[PDB]
Amino acid sequence: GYIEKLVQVNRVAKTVKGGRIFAFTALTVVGDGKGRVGFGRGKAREVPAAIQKAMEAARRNMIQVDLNGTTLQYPTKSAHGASKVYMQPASEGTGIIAGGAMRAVLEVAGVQNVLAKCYGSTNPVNVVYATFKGLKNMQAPEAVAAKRGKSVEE
RNA sequence: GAACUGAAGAGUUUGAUCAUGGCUCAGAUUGAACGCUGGCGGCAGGCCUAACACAUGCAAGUCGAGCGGAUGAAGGGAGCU
Ligand SMILES: [Mg+2]
Ligand SMILES: [Mg+2]
Ligand SMILES: [Mg+2]
Repeated sequence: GYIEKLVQVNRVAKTVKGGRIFAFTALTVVGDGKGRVGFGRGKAREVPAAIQKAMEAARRNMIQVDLNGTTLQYPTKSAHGASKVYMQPASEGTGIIAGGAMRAVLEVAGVQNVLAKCYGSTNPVNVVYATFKGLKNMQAPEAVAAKRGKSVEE
């Protein structure tokens, strides 16, 4: 998949004798818009190098997400650290009602109707972890049918 | 056949980081007031304060087919003119 979103770019510093060394960190998300999505972090002493490292890292470790035709299966509630995330499917006319990192993640993954919200700390990287944790543990029918036959469970 | 369908975050504590936590901002509303500016129309609204004191007009009268009385037309005439 090839859809690049630059979620965040930040400048960090470390102290040595002489003064400070500055570094640049980038967090990006990659996906095809039809089920696969991954995220990557990259640090360098230059912004382009950090962004390229983040893109290369995100292009690895992609995951497959089960979705109901550009729409979620059921409401989801997922947490990582101090960040908490609520999601729930919406109708066709809706867009993406989400803020910041969540919007990039959901748009990249390929869902178009998400009506989402976040509570707790709104650190973008932790929000991205929480959003992938919610999206990855999404079952969808014919997999919850491990118990018994299908069309009777629903 | 309908009577609903719906939820965004950002800045700021550090050399840098995560968390906690307060402050501030982006929206929608007023019986509003003030500053600058000002063409027209339709529909509404207009003492939120002193239940403070009030000049002057008007805002509750009608019935003569309930009853006496006094006001007494036009006319028919009568006299004198
Ligand atoms: Mg907080
Ligand atoms: Mg500083
Ligand atoms: Mg009054």
